Amino acid sequence: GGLDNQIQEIKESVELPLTHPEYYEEMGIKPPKGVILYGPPGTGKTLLAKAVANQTSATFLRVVGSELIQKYLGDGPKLVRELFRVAEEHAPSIVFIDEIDAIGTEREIQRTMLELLNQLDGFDSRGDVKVIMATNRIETLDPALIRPGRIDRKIEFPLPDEKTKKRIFQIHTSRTLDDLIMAKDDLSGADIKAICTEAGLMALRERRMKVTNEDFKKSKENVLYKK
Amino acid sequence: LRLALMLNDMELVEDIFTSCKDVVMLGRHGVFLELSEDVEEYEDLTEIMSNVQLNSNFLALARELDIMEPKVPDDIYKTHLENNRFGGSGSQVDSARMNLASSFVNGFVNQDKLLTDDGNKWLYKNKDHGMLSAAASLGMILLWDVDGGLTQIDKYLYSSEDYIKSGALLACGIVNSGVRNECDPALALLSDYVLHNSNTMRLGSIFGLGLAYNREDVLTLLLPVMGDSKSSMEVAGVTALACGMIAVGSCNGDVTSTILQTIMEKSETELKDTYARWLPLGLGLNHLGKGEAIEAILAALEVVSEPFRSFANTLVDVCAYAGSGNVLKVQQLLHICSEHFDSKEKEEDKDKKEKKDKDKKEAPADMGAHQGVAVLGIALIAMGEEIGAEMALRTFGHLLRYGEPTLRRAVPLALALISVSHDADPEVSYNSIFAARLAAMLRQLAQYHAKKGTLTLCPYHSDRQLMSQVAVAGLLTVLVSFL
Amino acid sequence: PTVTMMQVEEKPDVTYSDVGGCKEQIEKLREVVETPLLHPERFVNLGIEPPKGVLLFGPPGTGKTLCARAVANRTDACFIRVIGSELVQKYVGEGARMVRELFEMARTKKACLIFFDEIDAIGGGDNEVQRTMLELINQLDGFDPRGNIKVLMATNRPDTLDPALMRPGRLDRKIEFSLPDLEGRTHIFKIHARSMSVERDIRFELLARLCPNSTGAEIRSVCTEAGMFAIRARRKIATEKDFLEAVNKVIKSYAKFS
Repeated sequence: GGLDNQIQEIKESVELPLTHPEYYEEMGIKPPKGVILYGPPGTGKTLLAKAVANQTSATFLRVVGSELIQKYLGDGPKLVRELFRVAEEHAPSIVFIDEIDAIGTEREIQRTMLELLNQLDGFDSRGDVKVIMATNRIETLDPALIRPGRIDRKIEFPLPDEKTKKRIFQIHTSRTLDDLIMAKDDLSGADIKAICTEAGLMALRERRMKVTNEDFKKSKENVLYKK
Repeated sequence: LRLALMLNDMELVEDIFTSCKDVVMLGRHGVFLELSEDVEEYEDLTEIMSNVQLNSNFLALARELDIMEPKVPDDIYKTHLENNRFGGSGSQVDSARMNLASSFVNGFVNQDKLLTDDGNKWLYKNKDHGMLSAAASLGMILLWDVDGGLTQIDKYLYSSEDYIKSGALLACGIVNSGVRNECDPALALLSDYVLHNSNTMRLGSIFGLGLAYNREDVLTLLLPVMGDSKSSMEVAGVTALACGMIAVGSCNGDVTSTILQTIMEKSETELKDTYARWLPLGLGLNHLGKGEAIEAILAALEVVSEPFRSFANTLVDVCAYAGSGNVLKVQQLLHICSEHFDSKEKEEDKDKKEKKDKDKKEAPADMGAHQGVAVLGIALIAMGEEIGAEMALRTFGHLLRYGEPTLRRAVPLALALISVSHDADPEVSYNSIFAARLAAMLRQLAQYHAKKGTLTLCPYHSDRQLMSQVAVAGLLTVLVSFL
Repeated sequence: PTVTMMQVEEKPDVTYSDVGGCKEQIEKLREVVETPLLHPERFVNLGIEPPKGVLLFGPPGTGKTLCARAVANRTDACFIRVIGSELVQKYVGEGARMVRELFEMARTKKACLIFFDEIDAIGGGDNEVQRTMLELINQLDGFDPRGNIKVLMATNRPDTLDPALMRPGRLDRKIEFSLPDLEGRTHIFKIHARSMSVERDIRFELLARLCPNSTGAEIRSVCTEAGMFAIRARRKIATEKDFLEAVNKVIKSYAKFS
């Protein structure tokens, strides 16, 4: 809600390959770099909702975090080369990487991430697949990732904490604002879609959609106490 | 009106015409009123209403003028198609077969008519089968403007070439279905009985007249046609398909001397088994419309012979099970599914797309997990032409990659029929697989046309026998199942 | 690993006719890479021995462009490169086997040229690095393989004190890499005409005389960052009026701190 310009700009951004073939093969752009995203809220659903436009008509691939690397001996970039060869044999796909927080949870991360940086640039392969990287804090990445990695476009997602919460909260009350624009510290599409989906199914349960402030603070207390 | 689609009665359409006429949109319910009605109730409807109708207005509607008078101007106005498909797909054609795929490009219409009138010699450079297909393409692009269709197809009438005028009569049969004014010039000369232009004019004229159509005079004129028994397969092909499409939706079928005559003359000479394959087409089409007919048991009594007429008998069993609560045919289906004969599995198991066509949740089965190529064909044909969910394309993922040209050629047709950004991506996959002649012509066919009604369920069982010579390809391009 | 078979430097690039303003240095480091192979008899007949190589350091600037010139202007067979990032890896001690296998392939290639990249990644206990560099100088001082062999040391920081004191034996010509000029960039653009589809409406002179302090890396960010900034919106035509903000922003916003 409200982030329509950024989602249509990232829509046109991620909708160049596999679509509009009359100019993609005649002009000759073919960028083998992809985009790199991030967000202070994160939670995977905002960035997954920004890069989710590729999932309409395509084959999706998801690799979240380097946890599968740190849970084993120093194998290093061999699994990255396995994803590179299976991505070469599976060119019509999208390489989506999310939650790059290896330091937010040391010298080896810099060298396997430097090898991932060099191999990610496509020094030995032309335009074959799109690579999308996503993290939470942009300050956690090393400065070596600036020139090779971020070459196409980066997004500046602002955290208002008093505008988007008022918009979405106004959408919920459309069917006492400082308590929820001040108490909450993170939002995404899965919250409005979650409590609105189960709110519609519950409205199918009791056949009325009346929402009282005490029942809404109880349903909020369920999610607050759940975490 | 759906109760009239299932009942097929004239009192329902009369009561709904006086009750729907007493309270007066109009052209729309005329469109799906003529689409919803079958061959019987629009002729009985047109005979009682052509008797009175009390205002002649539903007579004006229930013809081939008001189902198309809103479509053509709206299809030209509200839609805007680019020319890069006629120019490109009409430019990368060669080898005298990709040019046939371009004859399909010209044939399939549904705005622009540039590739239609792109100079001359396009029909002269092509072969005889391409002369029939390209001769009927101008009829397939002009299913309107009788006054214009006459002055456009008249140039190819009685020309110096036989296939030009025969395909021109076929064009005259395709352009219209309620004019019936071109019958006599072709119907008069049919009596030759050995070898004459009027045999191919019998192909295009009896086939086109079958598309235009318990009619008795055309069948008495078809009596010397069925009695001729020419070596040309398409004579009895378009004859059996013609009378069969005329006899669809009959009241509990019939056991008359028409199908009895074609069965006796079918068993007269057991040569050229293709006749024994396309005669059950008209037979089963005559069986269509029954509710309690014992004609399957009658054919099980008289027709039972060597596996040729046993294949005809199991085709009568195919058309005899349009659908009901008959799980005995499901356990019987699983029982007879393991027969040694490698064709009654293909057709009797091919009936899956017609029996359970409504409940598509049970249609996905373990047919793909078998090892016979014919069974994979049974699943590929079993896909159909529905909305094309993700499970269907999931089956096209494994069924698409195959080595036999019959299945590699058969997969893009159902791939582009079940889905009318998934249009060009599977075609790019075909470009990655291929880059023979048949797969190229069919993949270009899908390149152009990629973007219980008897009219849409009839004209593909003849497409089920495409694994033959190019003689069938002259009739395969004039199918009416295209909307 | 893959760097062994990928170590070959195929796909030639920037040639000599599009050099970045190098006038004297291009000869000072060209007369040792191109001319000795063209005329071997003059060096062996005229005097002591042919020269070995030069030294390149200082700011990055237009770095790797002259090595691209050596790869492009190669007469018969492109030479082999060596980077420093392949030495510092897990399971230390593989540097001896790596230098022995690249020496073995070098002798298999009739003692061709070797390019060393990023010596500061391993330079600056480093006993295995002393084994690699002392096996390099030791195995290369011998006249057995060849005398026309050429090395090229490229670095950004002069903190490699040990190579700086071991280099006067074999290496020489301790000079800066290359200074950038103002008129030579139009040739870097002329060879960037083989890059992605730049619209013909752009004039190279208008894009050339409107950007001061435009070192090889910064103009590499003009064409690279200009093209990719034209891919931000995934457009098809790349007119200079579209990315003029990318030009004056890539020279000014980057010229703020430097």
